[PDB]
Amino acid sequence: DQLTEEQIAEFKEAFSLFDKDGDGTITTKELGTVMRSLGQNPTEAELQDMINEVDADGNGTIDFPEFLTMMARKMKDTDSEEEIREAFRVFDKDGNGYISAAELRHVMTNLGEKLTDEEVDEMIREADIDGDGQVNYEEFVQMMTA
Amino acid sequence: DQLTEEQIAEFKEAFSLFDKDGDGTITTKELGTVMRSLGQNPTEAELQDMINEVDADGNGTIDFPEFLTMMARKMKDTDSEEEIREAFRVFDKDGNGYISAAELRHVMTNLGEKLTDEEVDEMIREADIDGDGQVNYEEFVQMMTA
Amino acid sequence: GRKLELTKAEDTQLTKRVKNAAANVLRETWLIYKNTKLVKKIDHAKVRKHQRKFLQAIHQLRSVKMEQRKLNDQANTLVDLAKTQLE
Amino acid sequence: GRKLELTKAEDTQLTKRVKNAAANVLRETWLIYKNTKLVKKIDHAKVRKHQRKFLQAIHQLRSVKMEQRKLNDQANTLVDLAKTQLE
Ligand SMILES: NC(=O)Nc1ccccc1
Ligand SMILES: NC(=O)Nc1ccccc1
Ligand SMILES: [Ca+2]
Ligand SMILES: [Ca+2]
Ligand SMILES: [Ca+2]
Ligand SMILES: [Ca+2]
Repeated sequence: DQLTEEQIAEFKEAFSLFDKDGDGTITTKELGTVMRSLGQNPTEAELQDMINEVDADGNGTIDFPEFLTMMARKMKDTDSEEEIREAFRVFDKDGNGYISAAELRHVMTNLGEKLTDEEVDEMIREADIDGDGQVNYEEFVQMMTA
Repeated sequence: DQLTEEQIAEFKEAFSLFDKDGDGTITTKELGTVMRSLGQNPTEAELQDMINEVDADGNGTIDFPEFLTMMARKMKDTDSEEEIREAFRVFDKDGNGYISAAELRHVMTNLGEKLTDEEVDEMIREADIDGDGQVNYEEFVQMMTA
Repeated sequence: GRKLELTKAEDTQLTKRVKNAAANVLRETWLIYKNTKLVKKIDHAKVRKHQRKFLQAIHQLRSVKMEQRKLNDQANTLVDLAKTQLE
Repeated sequence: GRKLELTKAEDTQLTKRVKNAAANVLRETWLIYKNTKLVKKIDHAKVRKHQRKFLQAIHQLRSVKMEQRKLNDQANTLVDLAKTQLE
């Protein structure tokens, strides 16, 4: 719960991601728009709870100082290795710790935002450590999070 | 996933808790009414998901055989000691493992559905093992779940 | 930089739901115990009644707990987004 | 009888959310790794971009997981209610 100077400035930039009309205040409406752009669907009550948690003076909106104060409370991060492994596991059809290079290309070129076949080339080159056309995704994720 | 005879009959009784109009079929509307009577608030999509999970033939409602089949899958129970302890902990203001007899009476005669002062008498008689006017709620819950 | 790391995890409306539901867990835990262990003669209709009330209260507390986990991750989404500006 | 015990725990809409979000976790994990470890010259605007997409995908999967836990406990509420008739 103590922030540096550069971080205070960087978080002013961050405030503009939320303060969509730039009026110096973040409202439930602006948080709804932002959360939906991130593919989530908070209810009105959830938006209100998210404002209220950091709404120090109770005027119904979050100011930069309320926003900054709050970030100081939550600076701690943790590694994402297991969550990332679990995302790969979604595509492990046989539950055997492997996804084939062919199946990985198929996933990456069809689902989500997608990679180009050239970008997939590079990914598989790194992922297929043994050159056996199979991705041990636990090992690949360990490599990327090291 | 194998049910006895008495249980099949008991679960026919259970089906009527859900089949509110008795027409032999449980609908999303009936599950909404029931879930709300239990103090929950499932969305339409959640109600539909709960029907669909056990809707073997896809006609949109659950029959007794779909209902029975399903129960067979979920007969396993587990003890509730820790959850019960955590409910008592809600009233442990100082986080010290104790709730006074006075505070317990206050809670039980004012919050939730409530107990009569006479029913609270009986509860405290059991709960206050040491006769010190204090309830070690971990010990009390262990006694009740033994 | 932060690379692939994310914010580490772990109201009045919810607070009222918690106190009422928790009080009811205490209530029905006690009444089930009484009616199954401190009586000469178990009345099963009584036990069934308090079992229904017990499961409703336990599942109400679960519901609150799940909503708090949800709220916490919604907040952490926003904090994570803010932290991209640290890069 | 069952006394204070309860059912032990642990869709197509959710299934599509999972496959798309998971694919995006893979996508942005890779692109962040590439842009922070396999380049001569780190482009921070690129890293920031993929960090935003990475956190959105990770938090989308969390959201699905939380909803499945919620659905599971809603079903278990109904099974628990049904089991009161076993008393
Ligand atoms: N609770 C919480 O974190 N709220 C929030 C976060 C970022 C911006 C605005 C509001
Ligand atoms: N998923 C699930 O358990 N659904 C359900 C449970 C009881 C009655 C009717 C439907
Ligand atoms: Ca604004
Ligand atoms: Ca405020
Ligand atoms: Ca009906
Ligand atoms: Ca059906």
